[PDB]
Amino acid sequence: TEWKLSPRDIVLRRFGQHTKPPGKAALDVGSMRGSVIPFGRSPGEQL
Amino acid sequence: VFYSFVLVMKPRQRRFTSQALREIGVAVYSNGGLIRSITNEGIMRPYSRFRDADNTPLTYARYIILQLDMGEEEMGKVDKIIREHQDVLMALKLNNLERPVGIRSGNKELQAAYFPLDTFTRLEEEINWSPQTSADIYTQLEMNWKEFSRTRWSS
Amino acid sequence: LAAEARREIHELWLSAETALEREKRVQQVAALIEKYKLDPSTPREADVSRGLGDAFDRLLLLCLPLGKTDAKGTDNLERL
Amino acid sequence: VQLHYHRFPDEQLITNLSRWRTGETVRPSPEVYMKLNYKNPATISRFLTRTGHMYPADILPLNPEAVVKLRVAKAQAIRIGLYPRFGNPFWFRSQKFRPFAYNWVQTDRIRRYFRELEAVHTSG
Amino acid sequence: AHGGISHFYGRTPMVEEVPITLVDRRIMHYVHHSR
Amino acid sequence: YEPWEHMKRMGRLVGTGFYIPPEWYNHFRMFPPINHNFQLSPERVALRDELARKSRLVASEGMRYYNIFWVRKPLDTMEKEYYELKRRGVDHGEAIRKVLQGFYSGLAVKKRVAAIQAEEAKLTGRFITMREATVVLGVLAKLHKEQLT
Amino acid sequence: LEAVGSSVDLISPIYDQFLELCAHLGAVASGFSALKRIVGFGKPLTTRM
Amino acid sequence: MWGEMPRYTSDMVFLYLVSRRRNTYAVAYTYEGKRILN
Amino acid sequence: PGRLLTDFLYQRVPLPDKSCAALIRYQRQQIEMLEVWGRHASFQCAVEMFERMIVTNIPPVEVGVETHGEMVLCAAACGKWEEGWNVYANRARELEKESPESFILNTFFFDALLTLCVAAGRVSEGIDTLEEVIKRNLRPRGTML
Amino acid sequence: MYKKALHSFFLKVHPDFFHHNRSQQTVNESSVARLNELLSWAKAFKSGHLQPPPSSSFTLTFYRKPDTIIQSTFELPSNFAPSDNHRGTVERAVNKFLRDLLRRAACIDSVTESISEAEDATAARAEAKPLRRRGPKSLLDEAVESMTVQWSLTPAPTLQELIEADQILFSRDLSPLQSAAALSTLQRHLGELNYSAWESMPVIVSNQFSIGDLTGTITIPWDFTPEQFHSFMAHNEKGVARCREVA
Amino acid sequence: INYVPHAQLREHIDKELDKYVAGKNEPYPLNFVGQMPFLEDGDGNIVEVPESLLSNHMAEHPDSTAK
Amino acid sequence: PVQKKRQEQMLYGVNIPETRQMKFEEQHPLLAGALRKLEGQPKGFPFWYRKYPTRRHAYEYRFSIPVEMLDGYNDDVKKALSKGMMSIQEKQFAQEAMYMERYAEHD
Repeated sequence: TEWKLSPRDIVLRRFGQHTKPPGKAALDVGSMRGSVIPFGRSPGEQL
Repeated sequence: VFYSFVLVMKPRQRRFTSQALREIGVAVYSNGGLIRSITNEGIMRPYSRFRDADNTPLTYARYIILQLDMGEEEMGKVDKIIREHQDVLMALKLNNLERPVGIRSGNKELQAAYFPLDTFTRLEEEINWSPQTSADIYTQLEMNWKEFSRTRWSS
Repeated sequence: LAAEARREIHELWLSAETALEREKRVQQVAALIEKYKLDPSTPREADVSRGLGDAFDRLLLLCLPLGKTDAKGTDNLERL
Repeated sequence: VQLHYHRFPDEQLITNLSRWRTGETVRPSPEVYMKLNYKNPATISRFLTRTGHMYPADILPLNPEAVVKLRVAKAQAIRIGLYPRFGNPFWFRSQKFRPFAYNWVQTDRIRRYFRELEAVHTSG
Repeated sequence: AHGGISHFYGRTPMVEEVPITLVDRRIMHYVHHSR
Repeated sequence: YEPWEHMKRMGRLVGTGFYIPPEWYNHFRMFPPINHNFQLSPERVALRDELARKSRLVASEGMRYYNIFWVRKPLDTMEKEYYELKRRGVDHGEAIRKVLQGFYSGLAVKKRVAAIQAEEAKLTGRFITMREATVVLGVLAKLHKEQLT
Repeated sequence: LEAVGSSVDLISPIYDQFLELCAHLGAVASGFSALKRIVGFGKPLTTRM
Repeated sequence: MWGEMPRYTSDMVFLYLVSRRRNTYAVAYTYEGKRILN
Repeated sequence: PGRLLTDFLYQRVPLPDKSCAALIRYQRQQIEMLEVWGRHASFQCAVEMFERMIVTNIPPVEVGVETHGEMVLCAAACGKWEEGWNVYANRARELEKESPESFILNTFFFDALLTLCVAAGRVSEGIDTLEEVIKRNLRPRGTML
Repeated sequence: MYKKALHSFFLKVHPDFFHHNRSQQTVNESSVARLNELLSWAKAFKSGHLQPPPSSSFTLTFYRKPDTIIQSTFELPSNFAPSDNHRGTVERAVNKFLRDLLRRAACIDSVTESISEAEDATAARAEAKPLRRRGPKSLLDEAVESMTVQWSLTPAPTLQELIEADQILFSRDLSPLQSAAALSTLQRHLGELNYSAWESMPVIVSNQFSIGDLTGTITIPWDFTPEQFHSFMAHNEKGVARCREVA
Repeated sequence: INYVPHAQLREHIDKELDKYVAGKNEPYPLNFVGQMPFLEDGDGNIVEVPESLLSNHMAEHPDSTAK
Repeated sequence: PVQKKRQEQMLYGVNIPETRQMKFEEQHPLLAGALRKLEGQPKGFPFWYRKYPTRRHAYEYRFSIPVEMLDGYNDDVKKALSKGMMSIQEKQFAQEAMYMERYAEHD
């Protein structure tokens, strides 16, 4: 039938597309006081 | 029915009402549409009315039912013409005919459990029953009522 | 007349089960059709077809094996 | 003649048949659902108590489909120009739904009937 | 227009046909229940 | 603060060898505390509704004979005729059509019998029916009360 | 073509030309077997076929 | 317009009683729509 | 584009012929982007914008040959020969004859006319327009040919 | 199991299908009433309360539509008694009688009647040597449920509906007190003995023992005994049927 | 469904408009809402008003001939 | 719900159960069917069902109705079921069905 699409508009994000980026998940890395060892620094905990 | 239209119009003269209806029909036919049924319900007594062409707040109007089978592109033109007509005081469009009203609100199971062909093939009267009509009348239709309705005034 | 046609169809079926000529069975089924007026033009009244029941399908299957090339032997099935 | 004047002349064939339907030894109804539309102010007034505003007490048993259909029917009726914004005209009508004594005037008729019966008996 | 059929004739929520003191008290009780 | 925790604590206290166990410790070892976890025919009805709907309308408007008595007999005979048609042939639409015909024929013949009997009795001037007799008694009683008053 | 979908209807001319090809080639078995396909499609037979 | 809606008469006078939080008003009008009294 | 024109008029800027034609061309891009059964509303928006441009005396707004050609292009994209050839081309020609040399018809206007003729299937009118271009002593375009 | 066979049998032998022969219809009505009583007291025996049978040996006669006369005799065993063993064996006896009636009606199949005979023989073998063990209904249970739900005689009209039926009449020859005596104490508890086939006959009360002077009606004197009415209707049965047919 | 053709447009609208005419008599069919419309003699002339609202109609518009 | 809508849009009678009575028909018998005197005598067995396995094979008429089914019907009904009366959803399905016909591996 017809495809009146424009790659330039798609790449330049005309009409204001939105992607909902990730938040603190990527940024957080935990405490780097020591080295990363298997099972963590305190394997298992009882509350 | 594809579309239904209820027109509340000022009770003008017979010639003027006929001319308005003729213009509506000509527009519908010229826009590649079909009219299932056009009916006049007479002059009634609405609870509240206010004319737009004459700006007279008086309670006297005539009701008309118009059933159409037209596409959206041409139905837009027809709706514009009807709404801009000076005689049409209030036009209400029923487009919820081929699909039952509020099935989605009713239940998720009923959202896709309906067959549009029944409603499309039935007329607007069967879609929205009148107070005087009844399923008793509907069953009398197939009961050979002519041969039975013979002693209806025997007493 | 429906019960009479039913028992007549039963007797015709037993006759066809007995060794009979194909032309003979064609003639018999055609005669039954014409005598009971199993015609599409028959109105709702005196329509033996609507009351035949099992006799209807029995008469339907009674004519097929004897088709041959007879025009009547084909159009009786067409009417049925 | 009749011993008592029942509510309907066909009550004998209506109520007895209705009782017999279930079989005995002696949520909206489909009809009101199909009646429920813009052109039936009586049905919407049945579920609209007093003023045009609806109430959740009837909503609780009623299906959401019925509730939305009632809402759209009321809106369409208002827009087409009936069933006004405030107050339901069929209030006492919906209140029905809650959302061997022989009269002296019949005695004369019976006596005339019996005089005509006497004349008929003499004739035959 | 305040005579005959008025602007509020269609917008009157409660109508009771006829003492009227009991009617007024009942209407006030219904309004209190609503609010 | 649990029966199992109390039992385990008492057991590991006794296991030290320097605590004389109470009797209830061994008794609850024998009987541990109770744990809370680790736990008419539809076709007949439809046919009867169909025949009732086809019969009430013809009796109310078509026939206008509200005084029909013993309506169970025509209804049951019509149902049995429907079954007879269903067994004699396919007879779905034909049986549906014959429903109203048979019911109307039965109603018509019963009404004709009643009408002719009543008319013959009235013309002869004898054989007054029970309803007429009791209506006469009631109106006579009312006239007697009026004469007294 | 049968395995894939289609909207237009050229089944009758297609099978007629196929039967003509079978006539020219001598494939009586293939011509007779195409009748089953025609029946399955529900198309009526033709004097040309 | 019909049914439970009252049917007025030309001789009947419409009295309006408007109570406020700290005031009250009483007015009357004839069927024609004229002020009988302020 | 309607809101764009409204914002320009609210800012009260003197829109010239190039600006009016640019707005109409944006509307035409929207029209040709939209589906076949969704062209009527966009064409009505285009004609409303044209009416606004015509009747807006302040700020100074001029409707020129390029704007008329763009309206003809909108009519061609929608598929309205009767609404395009007998209305907007006629208006442009009337403006040209009324104002000498102030409304000269460029090659763009006749390219729009040929586009409308091709869209509507009109062959005689297209030949006449091309012959007019040839006779007016200006070179045609490759698209026109 | 036997549902289809019983449905066919009741369709063939039901009295409501024979209107041409009123005598055949009433014979079938009496026969089905006797069959219903037989099945009822057999079910009572099965449940555990045992009463003497109304008829230890009797013949049941039915008439069949073309699409002969089906006479089957039910006999009780010689050693019949209210003992539990005879309670068990009377079920087999009535099953044998019912299957014989069905076979004479030709509704049942040879295989299923052989299965019924096998079941009866198995029960007879098992009742001698005690066994142990720790579902489909029987022929008797299928018959009783089919009779109750589908093929039942229409209920007899009550006097209350007979009042509006225009079928109860009384003339001035007798006083209203005599008419009330003829109605109240002779129809409330005495209507059970009256014949079902008689229920279609309009009833008049008058001081005469005549078979009726109006069209299609019969008259009975007031303060009659039920035994006297039974004797009178046994003396005259052809006239009432002929009058009903001609009406 | 009996559709309305292009030709039978005037000949249908006129009949629909004259559906309610006093002279024709006959039991006038009820409207879609199930009530009795004002019977019109022709060219918008109110003649018959329902008896339920006759009093209100007379009070609103005096000197009106209706029944 | 979205998958049900797509399945109904792609296939013919998935919403019809074995009993041939949808839930909506169970709850609203009057709105689902009506009484019609004319019997379905012309409508027999569909001998052309082999060429319409899914809705994408019939995007010429409304509701994906095969052309053969409109034989004993008026030109008015044909025009009412023509392409011009198709809804927006019907036209979008027609486009995607054309593309599926072009690039499909099987029915």
